[PDB]
Amino acid sequence: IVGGYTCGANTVPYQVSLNSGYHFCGGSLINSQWVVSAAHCYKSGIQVRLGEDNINVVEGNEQFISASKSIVHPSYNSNTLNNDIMLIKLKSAASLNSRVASISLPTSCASAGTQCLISGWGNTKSSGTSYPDVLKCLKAPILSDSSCKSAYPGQITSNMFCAGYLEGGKDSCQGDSGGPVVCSGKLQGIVSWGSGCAQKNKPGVYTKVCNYVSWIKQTIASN
Ligand SMILES: *C(=O)[C@H](CCCNC(=N)N)[C@H](NC(=O)N1CCN(C(=O)NC(C)(C)C)CC1)C(=O)O
Ligand SMILES: [Ca+2]
Repeated sequence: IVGGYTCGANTVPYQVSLNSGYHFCGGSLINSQWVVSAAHCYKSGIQVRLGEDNINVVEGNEQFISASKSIVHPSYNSNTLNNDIMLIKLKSAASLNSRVASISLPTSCASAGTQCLISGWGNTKSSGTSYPDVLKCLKAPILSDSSCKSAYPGQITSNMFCAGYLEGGKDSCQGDSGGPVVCSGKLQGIVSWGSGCAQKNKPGVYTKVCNYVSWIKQTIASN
């Protein structure tokens, strides 16, 4: 997260870190045994880490649970990043409390202008590299689809939305992928892609979760 702030330990209870020997992507806990992340974050041998603040120090509220299965969206295209969403099932159900909680799926799609909270353990610099050990947060508005399309000609599908600032300076970045974009307590997006990070006129592009509620619900009901 570039140009954000330190969240505060366990203040984003649904934020999870996907670990395969190291943190490689974020995710959002949607119920005691399912996590939603980005399809581009797919890899075998995932251990889901919940209750995390400093990902490099065991501080006492963590729950490390291996994934039993991952389900990449059936129409995911890795070249265009269309349908960049994936479900991960935990081997055992997480113990839910104030610090570890699920985030609700949306009942409606959020509109341009809606303020959201984006979080993650990704790079904090737009040029160069610096990884924070504690969770970073960023309050950012969803941008209009026209400004989104104008920013990325021929690349924005109906399953994507831009969020951020055209001025640059504030955005998600490498290491934040798969993480949450929450608006009014509902998971509206997944950190997907962008050109570099926090660059002028290159806002973050997010998977439009509201388009996938039926798929998520049906997939969970049968797996
Ligand atoms: C996500 O972290 C990156 C995009 C963030 C959004 N950018 C922005 N708003 N301007 C994404 N990098 C990324 O997710 N990858 C793939 C998964 N990781 C990994 O360890 N790779 C394996 C092959 C799975 C081992 C981290 C790097 C990006 O740069 O597009
Ligand atoms: Ca920790």
